[PDB]
Amino acid sequence: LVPMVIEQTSRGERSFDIYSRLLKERVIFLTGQVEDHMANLIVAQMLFLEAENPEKDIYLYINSPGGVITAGMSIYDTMQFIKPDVSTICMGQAASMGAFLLTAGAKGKRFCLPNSRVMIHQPLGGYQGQATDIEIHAREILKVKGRMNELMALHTGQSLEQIERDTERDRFLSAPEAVEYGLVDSILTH
Amino acid sequence: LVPMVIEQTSRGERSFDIYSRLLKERVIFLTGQVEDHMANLIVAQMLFLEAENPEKDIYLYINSPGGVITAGMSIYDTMQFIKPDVSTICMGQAASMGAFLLTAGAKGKRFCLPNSRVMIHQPLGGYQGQATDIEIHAREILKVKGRMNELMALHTGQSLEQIERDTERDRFLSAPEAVEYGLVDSILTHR
Amino acid sequence: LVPMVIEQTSRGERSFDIYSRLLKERVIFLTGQVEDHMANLIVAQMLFLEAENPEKDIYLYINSPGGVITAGMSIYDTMQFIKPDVSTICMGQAASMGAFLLTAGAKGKRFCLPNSRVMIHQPLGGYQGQATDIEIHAREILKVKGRMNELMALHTGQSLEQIERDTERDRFLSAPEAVEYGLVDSILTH
Amino acid sequence: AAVELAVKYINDRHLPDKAIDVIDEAGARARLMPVSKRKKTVNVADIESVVARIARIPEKSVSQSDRDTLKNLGDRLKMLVFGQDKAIEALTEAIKMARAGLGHEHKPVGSFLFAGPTGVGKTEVTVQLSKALGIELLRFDMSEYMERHTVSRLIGAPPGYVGFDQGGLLTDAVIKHPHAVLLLDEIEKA
Ligand SMILES: Nc1ncnc2c1ncn2[C@@H]1O[C@H](COP(=O)(O)OP(=O)(O)OP(O)(O)=S)[C@@H](O)[C@H]1O
Repeated sequence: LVPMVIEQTSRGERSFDIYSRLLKERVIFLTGQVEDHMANLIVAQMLFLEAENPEKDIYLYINSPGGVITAGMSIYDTMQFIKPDVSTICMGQAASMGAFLLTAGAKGKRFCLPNSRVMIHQPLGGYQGQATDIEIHAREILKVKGRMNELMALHTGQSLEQIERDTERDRFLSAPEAVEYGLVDSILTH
Repeated sequence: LVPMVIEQTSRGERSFDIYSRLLKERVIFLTGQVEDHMANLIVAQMLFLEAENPEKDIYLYINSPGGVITAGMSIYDTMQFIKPDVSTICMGQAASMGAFLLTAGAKGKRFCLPNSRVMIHQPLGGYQGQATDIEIHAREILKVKGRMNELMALHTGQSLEQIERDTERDRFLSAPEAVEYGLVDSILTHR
Repeated sequence: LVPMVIEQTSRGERSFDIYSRLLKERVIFLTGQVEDHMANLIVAQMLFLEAENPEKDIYLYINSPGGVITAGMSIYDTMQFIKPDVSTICMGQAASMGAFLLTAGAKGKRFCLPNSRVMIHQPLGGYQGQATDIEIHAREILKVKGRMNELMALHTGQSLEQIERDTERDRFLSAPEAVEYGLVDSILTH
Repeated sequence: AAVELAVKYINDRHLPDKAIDVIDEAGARARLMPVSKRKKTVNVADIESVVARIARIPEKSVSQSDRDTLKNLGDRLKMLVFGQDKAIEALTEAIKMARAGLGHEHKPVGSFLFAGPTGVGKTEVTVQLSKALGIELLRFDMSEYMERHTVSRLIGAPPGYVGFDQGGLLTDAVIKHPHAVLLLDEIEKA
């Protein structure tokens, strides 16, 4: 159940869901494992907000533990295309795709909470079967990692060699240390 | 099975759920194990209420038996970031996240009920796999525990060493005992 | 499905649910096993009614087979704190946290139906783990057990020693016996 | 001055006859009032007296007399009201702005929306402004005009429907006192 909040208007009060009223204020929330339906839902919200206002920033709260990589790419390609800068405020955990989504955020508007934690590791698409088919599948995952790492380094600016070395094994970064690494430009506290 | 209540507001009468009406008065309800899904509702309510009236103080009931550390922290950071003082009343039960969020309320505004039971234990996490991966994961759980004790000390005011001794093993604090510890303040008991 | 009832109001006809219509008359239904979510719902109904008219008396009907002791304590604390006298009508059955909340009702307004059957037993909680953990959890069950006897003896008016011996083993009390025991002031009369 | 003042204040009568009435009355009063003064000339002062008396108003229609009150309108108002001093400046300046003859001919003297929490004393400022400016007071409450069919009570019901004969209280009161101050309490509820 979602609480219904009335939004005062000159015509009169109209009841709306808590998420609905937040969307009216350019606030979009993200949570749960990334899914095609979930990714497409956040995509429709981004497009509607851009048409409503093409300048005001659209907030994007990421509190997800990671999900399918392919689903996440749709969100990333929709965020870059839209003219308004996305404010990727990380309010909690941020797995591989979680880190990728917040890093895609426009520079100068990315914020992080004091006690948030961003976990970055490599993608895992392990499949078992005939060696012939695995070759193409094996080639594909590296290409996504290379493409993601290339785009990731473009946003952050760190050396590609260092990023792959670190991303080979699971890495945990604190909110203070995250800004040092360049994941988030600033921290929001007050 | 959520009852409906009629609000005799100016120019009309509107029906809203029992939970929704209380949200109009800045009374958020936290119930059940904490998770990424339920946390978004509390965070959404806090942000929505701030826009409506930053001067007014938000309220927060805690009736949770535990939850996820990651999702719990989101409520803690959001609570502190919002200008409004967030009261922290505990109804029925408290836990690691219930007690961590209970002590984060503005000093003086936080209160506790007579029969509330507060349970404060260290974060528990389990990981399996390659030995090297567990070592990296092992460091993370230790750091999370360190971040919890220091933040808890700031509100409660107790030394880090004292809380660590109690936190290392399962602990239980009665409502009167909790006041001496500093987790909460006693209820007004005035009618 | 829940039937819908119409209210005769001068302004216009107002639709209502069977539960919501009775809620408008300060009537609460504590039906089903005691649970965190269901208990929290009852707490909100009590506060709502208190604000509307603290002078009026809030009615509570307890027909439940018992449940989580911790969740029930929430109902007990709010009931005393709220000025409205929380009448307690036990319909059909009562169990752990059913009888405790039945006795907790304001004196002079507690009642039991003629065929209602009460049941009072010691809390049954078990913990598994290392020996050190069982020692702390076991002690907590001793504290709450004693806390219920003390509060039950207060409303009931019986001696502390009598309650401990009776509560040690499950006891079923008929509605006439309940009046003698002290859990309710009198039985409802037509 | 006589012709201009009669149209501005004596709305009931037409210009050709009412104007002569003022001139005729001023001649009789200009001759009777002097006691050894021998003020044969008829200045603007005599015109103000007769128009006021025949218009049934408390000396409002006078020239060079209002300027004395306008000079210290806020001062004499501050002695009957305590607080909201900043509001007095906004209200008194707009009044003087309109009275200076620079306003618009197809708009009222001034439209204001007093906004403050209940009990501040906006009604007191109006009940004292009318006595100061020598104008009547019109008081209406929009709480009774929140329905769809009640809106016609202000302008009047249409022909062939209930409520047509007496007319509308708003237009009737305005025609009776075209110089009064219109007060509408709780306009937002309308
Ligand atoms: N600032 C004030 N100075 C002097 N008397 C005041 C003041 N405020 C209120 N009063 C007195 O209190 C009386 C009752 O207040 P009301 O005039 O009924 O208030 P109100 O008009 O409903 O309030 P608002 O804020 O304008 S909606 C007034 O008529 C005055 O006699």
